[PDB]
Amino acid sequence: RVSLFPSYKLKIIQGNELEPRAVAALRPGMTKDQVLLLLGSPILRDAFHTDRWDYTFNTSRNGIIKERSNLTVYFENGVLVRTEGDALQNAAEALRAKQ
Amino acid sequence: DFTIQDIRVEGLQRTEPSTVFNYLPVKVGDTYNDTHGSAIIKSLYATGFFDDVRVETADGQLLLTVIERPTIGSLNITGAKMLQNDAIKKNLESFGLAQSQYFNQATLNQAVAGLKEEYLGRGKLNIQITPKVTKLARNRVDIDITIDEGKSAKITDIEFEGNQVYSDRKLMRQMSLTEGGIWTWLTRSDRFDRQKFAQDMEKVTDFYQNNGYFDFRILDTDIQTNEDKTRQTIKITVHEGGRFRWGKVSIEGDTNEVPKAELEKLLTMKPGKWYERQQMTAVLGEIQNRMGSAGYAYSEISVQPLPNAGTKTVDFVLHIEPGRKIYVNEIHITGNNKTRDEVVRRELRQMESAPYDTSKLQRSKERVELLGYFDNVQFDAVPLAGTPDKVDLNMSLTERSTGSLDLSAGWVQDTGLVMSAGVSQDNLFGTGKSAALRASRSKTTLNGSLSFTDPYFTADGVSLGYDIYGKAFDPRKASTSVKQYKTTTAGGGVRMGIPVTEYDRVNFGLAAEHLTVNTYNKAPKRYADFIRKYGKTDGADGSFKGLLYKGTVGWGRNKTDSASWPTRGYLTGVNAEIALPGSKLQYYSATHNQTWFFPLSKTFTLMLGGEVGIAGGYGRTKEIPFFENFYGGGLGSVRGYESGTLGPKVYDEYGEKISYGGNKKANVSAELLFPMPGAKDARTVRLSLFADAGSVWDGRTYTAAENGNNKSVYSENAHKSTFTNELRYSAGGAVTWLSPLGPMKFSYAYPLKKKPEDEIQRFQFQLGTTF
Amino acid sequence: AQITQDWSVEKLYAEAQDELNSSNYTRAVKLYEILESRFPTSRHARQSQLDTAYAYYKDDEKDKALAAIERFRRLHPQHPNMDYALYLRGLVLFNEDQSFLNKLASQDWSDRDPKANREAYQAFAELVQRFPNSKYAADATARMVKLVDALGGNEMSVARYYMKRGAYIAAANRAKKIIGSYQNTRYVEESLAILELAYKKLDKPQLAADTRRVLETNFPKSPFLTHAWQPDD
Repeated sequence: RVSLFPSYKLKIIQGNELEPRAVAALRPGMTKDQVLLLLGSPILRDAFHTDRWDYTFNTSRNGIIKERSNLTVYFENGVLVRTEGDALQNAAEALRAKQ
Repeated sequence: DFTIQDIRVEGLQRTEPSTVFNYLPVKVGDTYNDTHGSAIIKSLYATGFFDDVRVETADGQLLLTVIERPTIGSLNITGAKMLQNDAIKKNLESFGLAQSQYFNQATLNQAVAGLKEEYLGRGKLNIQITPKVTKLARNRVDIDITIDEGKSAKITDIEFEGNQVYSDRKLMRQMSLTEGGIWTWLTRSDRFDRQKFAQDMEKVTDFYQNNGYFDFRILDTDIQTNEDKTRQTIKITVHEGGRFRWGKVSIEGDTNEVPKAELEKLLTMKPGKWYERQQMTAVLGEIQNRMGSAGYAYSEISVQPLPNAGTKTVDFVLHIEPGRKIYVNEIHITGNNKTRDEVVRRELRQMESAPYDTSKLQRSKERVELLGYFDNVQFDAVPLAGTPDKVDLNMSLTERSTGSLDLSAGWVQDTGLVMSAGVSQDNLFGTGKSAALRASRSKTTLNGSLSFTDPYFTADGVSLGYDIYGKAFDPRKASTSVKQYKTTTAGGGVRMGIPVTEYDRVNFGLAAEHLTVNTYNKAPKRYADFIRKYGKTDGADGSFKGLLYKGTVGWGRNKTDSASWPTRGYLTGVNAEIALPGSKLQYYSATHNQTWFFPLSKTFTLMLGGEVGIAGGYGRTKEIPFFENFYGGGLGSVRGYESGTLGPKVYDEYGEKISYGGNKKANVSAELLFPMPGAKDARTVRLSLFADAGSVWDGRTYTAAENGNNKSVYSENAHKSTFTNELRYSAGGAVTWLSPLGPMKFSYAYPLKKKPEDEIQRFQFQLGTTF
Repeated sequence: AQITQDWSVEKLYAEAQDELNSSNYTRAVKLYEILESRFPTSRHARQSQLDTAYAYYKDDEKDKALAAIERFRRLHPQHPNMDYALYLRGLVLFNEDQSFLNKLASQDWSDRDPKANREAYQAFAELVQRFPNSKYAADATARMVKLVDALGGNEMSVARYYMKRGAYIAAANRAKKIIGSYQNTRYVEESLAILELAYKKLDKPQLAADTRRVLETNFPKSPFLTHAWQPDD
């Protein structure tokens, strides 16, 4: 279970993907279904603290983090309260670049 | 109103009225006038219970007279002439007709109608369909269909209208149906089927579509019979579009992450040829697989023509809708019995929650099919109530028998019989852990072997295995004997194997062996020098032994359909499997292959064979062993003369003629392969010719021999049998077939430039393959 | 019906018995229909169908077995023999596979199919809900617990192999469904441990600590509190 040998062949790992214009569409203060249709199905969803919906990314190599981008979002009583993460800004200049 | 009190259902035969009351939607003490009458009558009409049941109100004891529905206890079949008894039996029992099963007349009627329609669908119309009913015991009944088929249904005349664009002769040549003829008498090639008719219809319409005529408006078809409803005639009229030119097809829509520039790059359409229907289909396939390679299985393209006559061009605007980026929610696996689950999970991509792309999905298809553990596998996509972005991708498996014994015999032309043994095993009833026994034996050789391996030692997976061998060679045989001696090779080895990419995968292996080379009574100088240089002699004989530190390096890839039916693609690879340095006899030998296939016709095709390699070594030993020499000339070399018959035929004791050959391997194959279309499309018969190029050299010229020169000129150089890039002209036929019981060898050889020092063999035959 | 000889019911029963003892089946099965036609009002149909089902289990197929048994279920749903039927149903979908070539004393049974044990669970559930005092139910309970254990082991193995590939995201939902619908199973500690590994690999400190509190409240004692999880073998 040790001593990985020099195999220059690995599977292509993905973390997650999200479309930047949806980030541009992110307005605070609407319900779960509203943001659902705005974005789509989150890849994961807990239950005990189920306002944490975030996506990710990784072009990993043998399991090591290579790139990443995150945007957690919070909710109360079925409405958007806030969101934060590292992907919003880069999505912003990406949107400005292609538009 | 009346209340139910122990309904006295009478007139029953074997209805066990207890289960009747259980089947009754009402029980004792239930108030009833008319509500349940229809419900009960339809309930008993269902499940084939009865046919006439009456209910009345009479002091709680209602006389429910019932007549048992007939039940076919025993069924019989006859009239099966075109089809066998088993076929008709299964296709009838597919619609009920089991033991008893509460036979109904309406079931009879629907069944007979369906079968009649099935038969008339083929080329059978004047058919006598007369089933017979025999009343067996109280409930049992028998039926037997009687089918008296007509003579046949033959298509006499084929004719068309609007045939001003192409000659009916050429078009009828193009269409894949026959008419009356002498060579068509075989296999009833003039019969008719609706399905095959339609197939030829779309074929020819597409043919016209490629011919530049737009939309090829088919007007109508008609079939007309003859006397006795025996012979038929077909007439279809159509309307062509005329010649045109397409050079400005355009695309539109949204791309999201997709680059429109890449879209323009992939657009392979030009004004040349003015059109191609299948090119258009192919570009649609390319764009669609791209549109979903990003993870959009439901992005849809819309086509629409924009006509413009005079200039005779109709523009095509292709409007794409992307939407609803899709991931995968869960993977289910079917056909998992007798095997593990991760084992098939080892190979595919898209572990979960991944952008659904067919791009790597077909790669997974290929990856699992080359495993060969199942004949059929299907990949199934289904969403759930939580529809968006998540869909199940459960896949299919078809478990196939693999654990058996490899007891297979064959026959070879020279030695004779040969046998093979050992349990065939690749899967210890679960994960792969492929290990098996394989051995062969003949009057000239024997070799036992056990294999053991895991294809995946690591997460990506490395194939590690042990493998043993005990092969011994006994060239001494009957009159058709090559140089007589023995070979003693045995031992084990370890094989490691890693892929470097999806299409490239190498494998190495290091081990050590031992050999005891042995000689006989006086042998040519090529033996005396060898034995006196390393070996030891006793009397008129002698032998030698040595260590065999060997290394092996290899790589390969396949690109053809093959499966005993070669198709587009070829084999690529390189190998080096000899005793490498670290011990005596510092040697190196390469390997190559090319199996180019050209399926440019329906039956005729050609394959190009490719090989390059030098067996020469280096180091302390500057020579080449006799036993490491090539067996130039013969089947595996050129399929030409008898095996191992290239090079100088040396005189010796008794003045025989045995050659050596060189250590140069290079070959060029070109044969016109094709099946026989007389019988059917069975994967059973081929046919070709034999025309090969083979080069082999040693470098050393041979001039001194056993008091006699076997060459025309005293100064005959033995480096090459002829001029540079040596070869002998020869070409013959090759009757191929595929499988009487499997393996074969059959071919007719005709040489050219018959030298006074070479021997030929026009025909050769082998059975049960070799090795 | 090669001979269609007239005999008594017990003689036919004994002939069928020895045919099972002698692994003779075609005559054994084919005498059933002729005796039933000769003896319609007889209980021998039930024994005939059950023994044919047993033989088919001893054979590769079960389709005609199930055909006959639910046929009977439609025939006399009050003859208490149905307890065996559903039971052998669970048996026929169990596929014990009694063969010498594949003894494999291990035989985890963890490979048959999800459909088989789903149907087993539902069949034995109907059995117990309708026959809590059945002729035998401890075997039923053992069967359900063994099958659910096999299911959990299957999914846990899937997760750990994903970990061999580091498929953290998939294993997340794997664990969530394990705890969601696969309660009181032995394969929980490693599930939450690999869960912690995933979150820490995904840089989720607060939720990793929340799961730490969850596990310690549930499993205060476990070697993996101080042992970062590793794959076996």
